[PDB]
Amino acid sequence: LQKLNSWDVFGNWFDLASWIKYIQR
Amino acid sequence: QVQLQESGPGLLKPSETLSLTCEVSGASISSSNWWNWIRQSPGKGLEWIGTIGGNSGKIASSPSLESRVIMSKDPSKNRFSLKMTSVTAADTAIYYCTRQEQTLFWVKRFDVWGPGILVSVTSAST
Amino acid sequence: AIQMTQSPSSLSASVGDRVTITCRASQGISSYLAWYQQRPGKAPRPLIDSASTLESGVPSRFSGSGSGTEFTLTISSLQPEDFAIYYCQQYYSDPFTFGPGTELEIYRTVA
Repeated sequence: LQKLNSWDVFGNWFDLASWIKYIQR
Repeated sequence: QVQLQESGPGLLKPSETLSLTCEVSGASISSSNWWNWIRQSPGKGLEWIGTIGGNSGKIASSPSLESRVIMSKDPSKNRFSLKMTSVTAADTAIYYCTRQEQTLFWVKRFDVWGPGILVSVTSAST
Repeated sequence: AIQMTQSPSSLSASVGDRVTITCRASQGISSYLAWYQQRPGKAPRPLIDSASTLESGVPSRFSGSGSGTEFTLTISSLQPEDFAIYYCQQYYSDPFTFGPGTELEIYRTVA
């Protein structure tokens, strides 16, 4: 099944949400 | 020196919903950390329930409680929270908030714990 | 999930004895194994991580070893304050699982 993997953890090095908001502005 | 402090009410009614919040006092919620909640009952034992990533916001729970557990994080107030529904009294336990540092590709131990919060589900006093 | 087991669930010794808890896992979880000490009342305290690397503030007498299925926590000389409950926990994969716990007490007891 779909579990917590290293791609997820490696992704936790970046805060994409905050900067996607910078884009929506 | 990261310091975790649980909050929320320890007075609950059966088949309902509790809400706990962990104030972080050493690092930003929106960091390369993983904010976890841990459950400890004498018979049910020390059980991991949930986690959320400070940056990615990716959420993960225990197969048993994923169906009735919810994770959240408020960086503006530098806290993270969890809320479990259908609160059978068997869930009555101590709830700690912990965190995991991480390497490039995986998590680490629970290096820091909160004091623990005693939330009981019953219509009586203690 | 990953079945985490621990032996013995109970054990009694006295100051000066080399005691050893053992921790077993369903699968080969490499070195992703940590040990916590919980003196009842307060919250768990991490002692070992990566199976054989001890946290800050951990006395040197404590030791860990293992790299796969079965690991060992090893106190090289018991102390008045080591009489706590010891949990082993894997973080190799989720759901993250703990062991049953291992009790450690003193002598001269009503039994």
